[PDB]
Amino acid sequence: DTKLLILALERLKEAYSVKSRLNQSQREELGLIEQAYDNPHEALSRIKRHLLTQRAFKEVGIEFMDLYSHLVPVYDVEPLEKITDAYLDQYLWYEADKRRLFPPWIKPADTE
Amino acid sequence: QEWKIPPCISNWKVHINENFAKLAEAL
Amino acid sequence: EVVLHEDKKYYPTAEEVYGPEVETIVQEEDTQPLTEPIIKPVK
Amino acid sequence: QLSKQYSSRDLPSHTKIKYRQTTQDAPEEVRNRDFRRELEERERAAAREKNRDRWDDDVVFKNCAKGVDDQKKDKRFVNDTLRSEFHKKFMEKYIK
Amino acid sequence: AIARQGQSKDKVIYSKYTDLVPKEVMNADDPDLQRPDEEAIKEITEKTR
Amino acid sequence: AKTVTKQRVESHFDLELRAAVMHDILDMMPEGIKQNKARTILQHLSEAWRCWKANIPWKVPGLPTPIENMILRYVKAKADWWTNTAHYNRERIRRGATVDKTVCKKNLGRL
Amino acid sequence: YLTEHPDPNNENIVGYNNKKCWPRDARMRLMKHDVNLGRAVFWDIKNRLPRSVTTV
Amino acid sequence: IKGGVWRNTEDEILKAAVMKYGKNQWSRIASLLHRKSAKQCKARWYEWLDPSIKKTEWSREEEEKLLHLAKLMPTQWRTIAPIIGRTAAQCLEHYEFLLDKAA
Amino acid sequence: SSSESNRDRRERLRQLALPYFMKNHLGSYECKLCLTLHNNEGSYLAHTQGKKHQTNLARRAAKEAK
Amino acid sequence: TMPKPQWHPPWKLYRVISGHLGWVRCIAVEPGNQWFVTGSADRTIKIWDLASGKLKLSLTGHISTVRGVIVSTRSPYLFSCGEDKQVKCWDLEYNKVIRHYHGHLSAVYGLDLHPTIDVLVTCSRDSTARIWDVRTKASVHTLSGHTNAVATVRCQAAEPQIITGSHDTTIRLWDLVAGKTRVTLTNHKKSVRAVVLHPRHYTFASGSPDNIKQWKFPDGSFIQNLSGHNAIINTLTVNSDGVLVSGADNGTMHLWDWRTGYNFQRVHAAVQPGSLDSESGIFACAFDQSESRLLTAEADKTIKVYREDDTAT
Amino acid sequence: DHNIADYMTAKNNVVINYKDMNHTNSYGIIRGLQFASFIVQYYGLVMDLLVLGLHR
Ligand SMILES: [Zn+2]
Repeated sequence: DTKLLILALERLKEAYSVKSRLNQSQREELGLIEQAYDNPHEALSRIKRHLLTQRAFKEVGIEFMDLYSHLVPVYDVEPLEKITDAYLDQYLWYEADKRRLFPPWIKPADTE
Repeated sequence: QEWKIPPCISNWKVHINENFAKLAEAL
Repeated sequence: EVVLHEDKKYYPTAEEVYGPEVETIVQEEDTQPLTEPIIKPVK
Repeated sequence: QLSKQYSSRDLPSHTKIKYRQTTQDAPEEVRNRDFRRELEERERAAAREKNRDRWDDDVVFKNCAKGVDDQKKDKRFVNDTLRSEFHKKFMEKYIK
Repeated sequence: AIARQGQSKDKVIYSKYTDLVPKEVMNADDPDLQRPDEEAIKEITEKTR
Repeated sequence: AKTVTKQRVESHFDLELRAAVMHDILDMMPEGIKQNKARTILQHLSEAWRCWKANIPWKVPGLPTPIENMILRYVKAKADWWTNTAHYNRERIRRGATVDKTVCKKNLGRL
Repeated sequence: YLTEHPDPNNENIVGYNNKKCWPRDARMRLMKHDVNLGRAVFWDIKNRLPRSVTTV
Repeated sequence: IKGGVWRNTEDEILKAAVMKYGKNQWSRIASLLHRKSAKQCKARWYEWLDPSIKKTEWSREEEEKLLHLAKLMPTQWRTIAPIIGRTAAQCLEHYEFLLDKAA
Repeated sequence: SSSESNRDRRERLRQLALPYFMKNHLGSYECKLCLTLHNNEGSYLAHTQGKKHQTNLARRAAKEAK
Repeated sequence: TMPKPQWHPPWKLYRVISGHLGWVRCIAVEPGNQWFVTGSADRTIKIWDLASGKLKLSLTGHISTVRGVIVSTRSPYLFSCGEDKQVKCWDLEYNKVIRHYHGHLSAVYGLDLHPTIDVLVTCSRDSTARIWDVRTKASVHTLSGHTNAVATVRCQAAEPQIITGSHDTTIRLWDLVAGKTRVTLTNHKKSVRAVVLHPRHYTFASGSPDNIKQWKFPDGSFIQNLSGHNAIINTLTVNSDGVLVSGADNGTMHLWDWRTGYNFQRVHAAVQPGSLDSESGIFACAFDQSESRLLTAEADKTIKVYREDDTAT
Repeated sequence: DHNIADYMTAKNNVVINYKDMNHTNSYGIIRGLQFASFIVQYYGLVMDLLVLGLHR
């Protein structure tokens, strides 16, 4: 579990790595992720609690990155649900690879 | 009276189909 | 019956609303591409 | 009290007036013409032109693409900016 | 005479009720309504020009 | 004799839209005899236009139907102008002709 | 394919896409057997995907 | 760090602020409160404090409708909540209450 | 200093929404019915916006009407 | 009536042409029935084959809505004017603008050509109208006068050369060479949006939301009052056959006997396939040279062509 | 586990906000979710099973 949570948290930290003064919400995100390093078991239990219960989340921001040809959707979530979802993802992919869920023909693959 | 105009005080300045039932119960 | 949002008609056929007697044609683009003269000069 | 100020735009240009010529369609011709006959015959010609012009033993699904002949959605013109087919195409193209 | 006061006698100004009230018909045509003529137009046009 | 220009065009179009509606309807709607809701009808205009920008259906509980069909008409016109402008600008940027700092962000917001 | 979609005028070659980046000798030739084999393929694939699910 | 429990003082001041400034300006309302952000103020308005929200017991019809719909569209609370006229969190709590008291 | 603006703004907001609330010879806010003292008028107002403050006005209402 | 007067055949809708993206505000027809032109909010001017109804040519160059369009008779020009402020002269020999007439302070609502002199007359929101020397691009005269926006202006050869009306509800008749008013008519209660001069009679008509008045020439004696159809009416147009057409903002169109005010037909026309019911009504309309076709410009972004019904009686 | 499923799904049902605009997404999947990838690839596996057919 610690392995997974660590990976996901690093991933989240990687978007802000250049780190200008950012903003308020982003500040909340860095402080909360930073919190997750100090007391991991807390974060893991809170996460599993969400996954067992909450069916209603908060509103996601949306904005368009401009490639000058086709626009790219961009979504913004509150940090709590981002850490929760992130761990959910590292875990899902891990179990998935262990159990050989995806046959080889699907190739945005880690190997190559 | 007819040409009373509601003041435009500014704020700046749902139904469902039953096919969902058939589908969901089917699954 | 069911219609995907891919189609889903809104508004009747163009022709239907006006009726049969009138001819309804949608000109888009154009013809006689511009280098042509409306009013052609004498020679 | 007229000012000695000038401007670039104002200066002479196209001082001659192009009068219409006889084959361009001088008013003389127009007065004499029977338009109605001309308009009818042209119309008829146009109409005529138009006339001239015209295993897998295993699968989930039997053919979906049976009678699906495109439909006249691009023949309909719609006077509504958000439901014009042009707008749909634009919206389709530029958002992801 | 109030209204004219500023202007010269020559320049017209409607004021009486009679002016307002309708006048009827005039037939299919009468010399009364017609476009000055060719020749009046030529004179006017030339002087104007 | 100031000449329409890029800086002034959006302001120009809305100026002469406010005038278009004003002359038309106050010469069209009337019999208020005193002043009929000119400030107010125009505030209904801007209100409706914001609502269509937010994609919020806009229904005023009381209102004369000629006033409502009015606003819906002109608002749809301005919507057609704004939208067509948006398409055109995305075509220009796509081809990479225009380099401007503002039209990119604006055009983005539109799409 | 020709059973459900006939082409008596051989119009299957009108809207077929080739890759024009390549030189002519490298670009794909246009022939009835070949083109129609192509559209028959693409059509066969498409009919295995219900339109409401996804499409091509 | 900003997150925390909602206070009667913060909640009443939120009432007054929303009354004065209007619904669409959140940054202005978050400016007055301490230890709360604009997102939190908005979602706190529309989730709970909003007077249009219905706080009371569920009638029999609302329970029939809620159960039927929840069996129709599993796990979708933001779709169902407007149909029954209740808050998503509220109808959630009531649903887990119906399965909780049902056995 | 930004903190100073909030104090000013939260007094005026509790003045608008405001007949019982006052300010003593000191700066504190007080409810003259309930004789309670409030740290901030808004904080005080909530007590002023509370259901207990409500009652004690009604009780004094009756107690006078008798 | 005189005696259940002048039987005219009804008209039917013949053809509908799409292909503007904005409201079509203006239709004009070329001197030889070859091509008819349209101005639009789209900012284009399009030229259409009268016969087939196919689009010949799209011009671009106005910055804002084109409001008014005239095709000169004696010279191969378009004139157009817009909400932009700009009045342009296009040489149809090259399909480009050769001159531009500068000087109104606001949108120009309307314009017209003197039939023999070579002078252009324009109306603007700024309450003036101008007489422009086509050849030198020069404000010959400025017609001060009305208190609101001038809407429709017509030009004639004989006496009162310039006939104009405005949103201030009063018509002034302008003596061209003086650039002063000879006659003020004040008999409409609401804005005068349209006027029209009768081909042969030496009379003229004006339309307001309330009703439509005919006038004697000169000096505008009152003559008749056609009452019937009440809308904000944007178009009045007349055939040599004495057929007067009234357009309107609510979509309605009525045909009138010029002589009597007998309103023989009422046409209410379907809005376009998409569209909305409210975007109905005809901004303007015109008659080909043969008097055999009536063309209308509509807010549903179409052009409709009406044809006189041959079975009729 | 059914819980994980109900979480993942229930997440795709939320409110999209941009300035003025708010709406509910009851149908399309949200790409920007952290775990959206796994949904995409799995669903894609399903449609693959359609295209290739189970035997092949
Ligand atoms: Zn108290």
